[PDB]
Parts: sequence; C-alpha cells; structure tokens
Amino acid sequence: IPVTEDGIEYRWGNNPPVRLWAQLTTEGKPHGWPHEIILYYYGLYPAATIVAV
Amino acid sequence: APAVTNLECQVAVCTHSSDFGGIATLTFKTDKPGKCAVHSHSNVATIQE
Amino acid sequence: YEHTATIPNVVGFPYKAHIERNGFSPMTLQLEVLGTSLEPTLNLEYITC
Repeated sequence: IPVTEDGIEYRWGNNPPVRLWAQLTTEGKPHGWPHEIILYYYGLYPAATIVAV
Repeated sequence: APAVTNLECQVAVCTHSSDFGGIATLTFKTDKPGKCAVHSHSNVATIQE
Repeated sequence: YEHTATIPNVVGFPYKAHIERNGFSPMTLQLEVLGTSLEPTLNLEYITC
C-alpha cells in the first residue's frame, strides 16, 4: 500500500482500526558537502526540486 | 518577576519530524524565582510547554 | 541500528568501535577475537598401512 504524509487506516478482519502515516526520512547529510544537499532535498518532496535546479 | 536581563540560547539536539526532538537550554540573569510566560511568534516551530 | 566495521583478523587484539548516532549518548564497543578455527573438507580417497 502507498503511505503518504496524511494518514492510512486499517480494517483487517474485526480488529480495531489502526492509523499510520510516514516520517520525513530521506538519506544523505543535509549539513555537509554540496553534493548531498541536492539528494536530501530531492528525496524529500520528490517534485518541485527538479524545477529548482 | 521581570526575569530577562540578557538572554542567550544553546541548542543540543533537534532530532525532529516525529513528536518533539528539539532540546534547548536557556541561561540568563534573573530576579526572584517564579512563573513566566514563554512562546514563539514564528510558526516555523512550536513549544510544547 | 545497523553499522559496518572492520577488524584485523588477529587473536588477542582488542578492537574499538564507537557509535555516532546522535540523539543519544555516544558509546563504544569492545571486540575480542579468541581462538578462530578453520575446518577444511575431506574426501578420503584411500588408506594405507
């Protein structure tokens, strides 16, 4: 299933509903050399960053 | 209890994005111990207390 | 929390491995190599006496 930053619900059998939504994660070091700022800003919000570069 | 005089802030850790990861420290010359309000005008962050 | 390290394959040599996952107190790992063994594969072609 795809999980976004808004929320996902469960109903599997008769179990009570379960609520999940994701972190911000993304890899790289956002406080280091120039070469990884781009990828950190890329993975987090995948779109609208190609426009920036 | 005006208790500001001069105010400076250090930041230790801000492991963020889940509930509360910013642990900040405040040091200042102060008057008698007591209750004082605290908030943040800027909405880029928030204060739990 | 996964983390990679390398140890010279030598017996009786303490090895240090520090962890730098922020948001917690940094700590270290003591690694000791004691009595490695290497067991080959045998086929037993023939015997004599």
